[PDB]
Amino acid sequence: KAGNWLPGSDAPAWLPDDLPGNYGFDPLSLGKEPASLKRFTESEVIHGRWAMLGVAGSLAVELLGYGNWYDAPLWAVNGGKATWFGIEVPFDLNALLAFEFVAMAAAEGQRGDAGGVVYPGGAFDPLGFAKDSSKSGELKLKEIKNGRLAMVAFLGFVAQHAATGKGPIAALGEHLANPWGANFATNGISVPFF
Amino acid sequence: DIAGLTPCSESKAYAKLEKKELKTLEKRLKQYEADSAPAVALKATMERTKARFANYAKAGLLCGNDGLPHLIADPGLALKYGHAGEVFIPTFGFLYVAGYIGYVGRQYLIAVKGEAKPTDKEIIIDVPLATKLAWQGAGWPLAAVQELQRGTLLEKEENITVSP
Amino acid sequence: MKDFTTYLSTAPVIATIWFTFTAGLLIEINRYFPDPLVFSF
Amino acid sequence: RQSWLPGSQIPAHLDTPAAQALAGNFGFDPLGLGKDPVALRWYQQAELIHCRTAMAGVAGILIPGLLTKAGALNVPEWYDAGKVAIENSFAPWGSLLAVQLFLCGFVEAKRWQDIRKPGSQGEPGSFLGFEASLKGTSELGYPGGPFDPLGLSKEADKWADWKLKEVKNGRLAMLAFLGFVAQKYATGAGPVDNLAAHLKDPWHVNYATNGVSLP
Amino acid sequence: DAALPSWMPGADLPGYLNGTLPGDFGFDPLYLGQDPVKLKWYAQAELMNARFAMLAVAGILVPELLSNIGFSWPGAGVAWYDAGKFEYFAPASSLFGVQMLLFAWVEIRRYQDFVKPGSANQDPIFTNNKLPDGNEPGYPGGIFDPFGWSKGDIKSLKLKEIKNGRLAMLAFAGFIGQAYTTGTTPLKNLSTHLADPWSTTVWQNDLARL
Ligand code: CLA
Ligand SMILES: CC(/C=C/C=C(C)/C=C/[C@@]12O[C@]1(C)C[C@@H](O)CC2(C)C)=C\C=C\C=C(C)\C=C\C=C(C)\C=C\[C@@]12O[C@]1(C)C[C@@H](O)CC2(C)C
Ligand SMILES: CC(/C=C/C=C(C)/C=C/[C@@]12O[C@]1(C)C[C@@H](O)CC2(C)C)=C\C=C\C=C(C)\C=C\C=C(C)\C=C\[C@@]12O[C@]1(C)C[C@@H](O)CC2(C)C
Repeated sequence: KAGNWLPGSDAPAWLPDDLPGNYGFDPLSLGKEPASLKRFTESEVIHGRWAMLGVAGSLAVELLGYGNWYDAPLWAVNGGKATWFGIEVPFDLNALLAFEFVAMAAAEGQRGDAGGVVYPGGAFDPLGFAKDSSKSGELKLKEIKNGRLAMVAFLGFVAQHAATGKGPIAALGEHLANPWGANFATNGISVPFF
Repeated sequence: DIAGLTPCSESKAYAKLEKKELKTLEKRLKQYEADSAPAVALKATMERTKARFANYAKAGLLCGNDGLPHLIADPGLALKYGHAGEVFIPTFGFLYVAGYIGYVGRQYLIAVKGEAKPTDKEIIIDVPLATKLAWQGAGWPLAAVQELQRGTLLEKEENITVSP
Repeated sequence: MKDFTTYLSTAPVIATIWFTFTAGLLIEINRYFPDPLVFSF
Repeated sequence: RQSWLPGSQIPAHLDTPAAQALAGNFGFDPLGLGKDPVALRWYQQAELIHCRTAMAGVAGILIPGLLTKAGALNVPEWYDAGKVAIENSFAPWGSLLAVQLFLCGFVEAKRWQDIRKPGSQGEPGSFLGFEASLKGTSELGYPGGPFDPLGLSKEADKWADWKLKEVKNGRLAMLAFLGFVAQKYATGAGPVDNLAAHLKDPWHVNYATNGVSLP
Repeated sequence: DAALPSWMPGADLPGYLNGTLPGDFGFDPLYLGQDPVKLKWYAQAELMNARFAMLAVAGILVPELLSNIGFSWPGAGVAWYDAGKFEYFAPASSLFGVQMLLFAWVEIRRYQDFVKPGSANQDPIFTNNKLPDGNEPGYPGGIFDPFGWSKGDIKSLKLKEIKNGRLAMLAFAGFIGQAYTTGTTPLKNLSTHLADPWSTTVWQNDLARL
């Protein structure tokens, strides 16, 4: 358990307290069947892990000054000569798209339709932290919590770019340059009236 | 201009025949005083006539070699070229009323067989019953297709035969 | 006069009342709508 | 109980316990269209969805219409708002309606099969884990689950209220749209414009002063 | 339906307005609150519309009372309908964004108290601070009562709160129409009704405008 997400609320009986990242947050009763919940615990982590990799790649471009996350696929249209760390890579769009279709489905088919496991014991733990003895559910909780923050923050990137058209650090510097005039209400999009 | 035709607002034998009819009415009108009701009637005939030609050209009716309004009874050539009011609108304006009379007459016969002697109530129409089925049959396609789904519309092979 | 209303509810009398209804309805419509060859608006 | 005409005999196919257990049952069926029970059950599903689309529709007509006559919007009249917002757009209307009927048709054909057999889409393996929440409730037309984010369904009392409040705001909105079409043909102005015209002169500006209540 | 005080003395009663609710006199001629699931909602709905009105009428009159006396404010003498266009350190959109998040805390904190009383009195981060148990929705107490009131004679204080509240809701509904017809400050409408009380009722100002 370790949390209630709305204090005073009852907990849903179909969410076991053993599970990492549990708060009893399912107001839709969206995981009442156990097979649906078992698929969802697989899919929350993988959405969480890819977003933690996604939100880090969106920040470290602006932390290193390579435009932003929205403009990194602006070489396939309106030019070419894609960069990475400043280094050129001489691939057009239609080759690497075929490379990332074969090789990624080759890693998906080893992952997805070869079981249902989401914490694989073995080669995906190089140093060795969670040996499933005692420190497993603690670090699994942190992988969820940092992961849930990342999925919010990536959704906080797309809606921020749909509204203002600026990147993460490019408008975080603006909210710090104007605390009361560079928020989600001064644009006539998120609040339509005032 | 769909099938060798022309709009009646654009053809000239149509307008020639309009001027042919109004010529015949006016040379018939000349025999009467301008106050007389045999002339009031003929000038009212003309204003029903001239509005009739105005309304046929307004709807975009198709004339041909003879200058008469030709009808196009095909959907896809009436829906495409704006002529569904010729045939394609009254082919459902009819079939509403047609199956209406069929359904009211059906429901009157179905609801008379469970009686003492139903042949008497085909002479003497039960007017409080028949008008009741007449008003409430106004959603007859909504009632028929529900009866079509059951199997209660079609009576089975209880029907009478000779030598199959 | 209940027997008289049975006579008014026979087959030819309702036929000659309803046909004066249905013709008389179409006559009044074809008076106030002169010559409907095609469905206008 | 509370009939549409207080003196009428309510027809007997609205007084059965599978019909008096229904929202908006005011004894109104002067054509007898729902005498068949599954035809009542099918027309009950037609009324819920003609009214919810109308409540969403009428709130897409007067709420951007009242908030335009009061300033702070520039949404035009609803009978001309289809003409605009296609140039502030990207597809032709043919290229937009076909994707619409794909998106709407996948929904409607799932609601079709759930009417035919309740709990159709709750069978396992339909969706990708999402098919569990699609059994509806014990009565159809009210799915709940992911269609109830705020969780108003789980009461079992105050529940017939929310039913009958939905239907009455729903039936009023269906007459509102049948209004909106008719008060656009007859006068060509806006519906709030017709409300402004009736308020500034009630006793001369109405449907008795146009050519559609003609003697 | 007893010897309770009544809005019309001698009139018949609905029967469900016995007296447990703060300041009732049986006034419900439209029979709106027969269902107790609606009456429990309407009681809390009365208190919130009342308390925000007592904030409103004291928030309109007192900045006008101490301005027609004449003090020095950055906003002084500006009308309550003319306070929206008045500028501040920020535009009013961003101000409304702060309201719709701070109240989205407090109202949902208050609504969670309404659906289960006795289950909202705990802070998130300070898990020692709490309001004392036994309270009812609409009267939280604890830090909400810092002066140490409501330790006796709570019914008359609730009756004072609903009577000083119902007068304010009439006063703010006064403020809407009486500043919409004549278009003045509703403290200065008192000036004309005290200049010549007999030559300006609501009727003569209606009839001059009509
Ligand atoms: C809260 C009580 C209250 C008070 C003290 C006033 C006072 C006033 N209003 Mg007013 N008003 C009120 C409520 C109130 N109004 C409400 C609720 C509305 C909305 C319907 C209006 C709408 C309104 C308009 C449209 C106009 C006034 C006008 C006036 C002024 C002239 C007096 C008059 O014609 O009476 C008006 C009386 C009424 C409208 C009847 C309201 C009766 C209230 C609700 C109940 C009585 C309260 C209480 C028992 C008696 C007062 C004593 C109390 C304060 C101690 C005067 C300063 C006129 C003005 O500005 O001219 C100078 C004017 O044109 N008022
Ligand atoms: C937000 C999200 C999911 C949100 C779902 C929520 C909150 C659901 C909550 C609920 O269900 C529960 C819990 C319980 C139910 O009862 C109730 C609701 C309320 C329904 C997923 C995002 C998931 C987001 C993900 C996975 C994002 C991945 C992004 C990646 C990989 C980005 C890559 C790039 O950015 C780089 C790296 C570099 C750039 O230049 C190029 C690109 C390619 C753009
Ligand atoms: C669905 C509906 C309307 C939906 C409208 C929508 C979505 C509008 C959308 C738009 O506007 C917006 C949002 C924005 C615009 O820019 C674009 C469009 C697209 C234009 C109305 C239903 C309207 C439904 C109506 C009017 C139905 C009326 C039926 C009645 C009165 C029948 C009664 C009877 O059938 C019974 C009940 C019993 C029988 O026994 C007796 C009789 C009397 C026969």
